[PDB]
Amino acid sequence: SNTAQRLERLRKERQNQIKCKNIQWKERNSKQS
Amino acid sequence: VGSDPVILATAGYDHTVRFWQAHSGICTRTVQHQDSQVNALEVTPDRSMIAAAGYQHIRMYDLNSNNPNPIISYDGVNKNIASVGFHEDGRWMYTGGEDCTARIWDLRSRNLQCQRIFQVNAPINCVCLHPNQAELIVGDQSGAIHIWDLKTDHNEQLIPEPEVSITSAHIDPDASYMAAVNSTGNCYVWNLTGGIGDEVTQLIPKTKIPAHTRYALQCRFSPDSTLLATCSADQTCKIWRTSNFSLMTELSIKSGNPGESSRGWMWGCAFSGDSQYIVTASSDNLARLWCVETGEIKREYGGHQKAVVCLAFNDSVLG
Amino acid sequence: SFHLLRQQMSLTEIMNTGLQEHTDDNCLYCVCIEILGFQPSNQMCRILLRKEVLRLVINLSSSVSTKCHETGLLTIKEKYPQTFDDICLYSEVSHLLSHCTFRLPCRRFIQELFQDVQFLQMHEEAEAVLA
Ligand SMILES: [Zn+2]
Repeated sequence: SNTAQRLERLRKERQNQIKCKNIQWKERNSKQS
Repeated sequence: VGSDPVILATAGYDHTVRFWQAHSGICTRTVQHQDSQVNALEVTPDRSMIAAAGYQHIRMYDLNSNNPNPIISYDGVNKNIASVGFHEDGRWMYTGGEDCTARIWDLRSRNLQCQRIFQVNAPINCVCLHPNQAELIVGDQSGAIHIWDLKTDHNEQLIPEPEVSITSAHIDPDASYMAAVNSTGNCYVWNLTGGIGDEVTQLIPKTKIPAHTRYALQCRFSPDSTLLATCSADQTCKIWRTSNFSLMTELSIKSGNPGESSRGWMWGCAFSGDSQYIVTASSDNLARLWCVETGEIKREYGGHQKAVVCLAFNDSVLG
Repeated sequence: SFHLLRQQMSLTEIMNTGLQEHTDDNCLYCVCIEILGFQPSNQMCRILLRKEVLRLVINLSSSVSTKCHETGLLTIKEKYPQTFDDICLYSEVSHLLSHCTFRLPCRRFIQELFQDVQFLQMHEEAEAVLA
């Protein structure tokens, strides 16, 4: 079908999208320490 | 592969970073840095990972293996990042951004929360670390130099002259002086803190060297703390001395032809372990290796397509 | 409802009965419990996916941002391919397609994620009572 191709299309690009480690900046610190 | 005693890297507007060697002008590896420009790059103390930060993201690249991708990336900030740095033991990373924040990042994969945020009223251009790794110097576009102490939570504000933005500030590893330059070329030098024990963070005005009539871009000492190279927008770099601040050697890349009309500025410089050869990265799409005595260049690297505004050059402790 | 809380949080954040208009008169499997004699269907990590699927179908009826809503449904079928395998969820979506209005390309996008299913519960119970 059409959505079947789209579903597997996302799978192919998802394999190479998990090779990077991301570290976000959370608004927290040792304020109480 | 970064498994060499001496490594060298350059980056700029070409969206790629080129790795070189001092032995020969060949290029080893080309990495990918998409939809961004590299402001400044530095290598971790472990010499197994390099840091490249620009426009709201700090992309980390691998050196031991051959990975053309930013394996480790950081986000959260909303503006550009002026500079990056690391502790001598590789514990935490301090970054200064254009969003008027000079924060500290924690490299421990746990909820240690070793991060501190410092707020200023103007965007900052240069961030430096004290040689004892206990203080911190932050400078904004208002010309006010802030001395931040990690032990306490108070920062002294020092301003030599207002209305002129500063661009760089560096402290020699031997802890003998403290120099900074601004948008007019004046390179103020302050004798650093004498209270090495309790960190009394006292400063006095030592001298002022009038040079670099045009904009001043970057100033940096040498590992032996006997030289001082100050970049400038007039396509010239001057190396000073710590004895009486006389012109030890003057360097220029001007072709002498009026038809060029400032073809490219001189952005950064870096010394070797023995403080004998210097590496300069100009905005003429190439970088050169100079010598402090003969003046004539040693090698030349021309693998970039666009201008390069940052370079990282380090080797082993032995020199 | 879940719609108010979903916009204030994230799908992964919450994870760190679900059918709204499900009555025992308009379901493919539940309506046959009394008339035929089927057995009751058998089964918190899964109930939070039923709401997410349903809210994206409802938001797909406005045709305002179809690409954003279509992407949100394809990811669920990729990370959790077994959530589109319950007969009751299909009945709820089929019931919603009758009252609301959907564009033909968007209507064909739905009812096409359920093509590669087995629906073992209906087959098991129908065989026993008929035999
Ligand atoms: Zn049902």
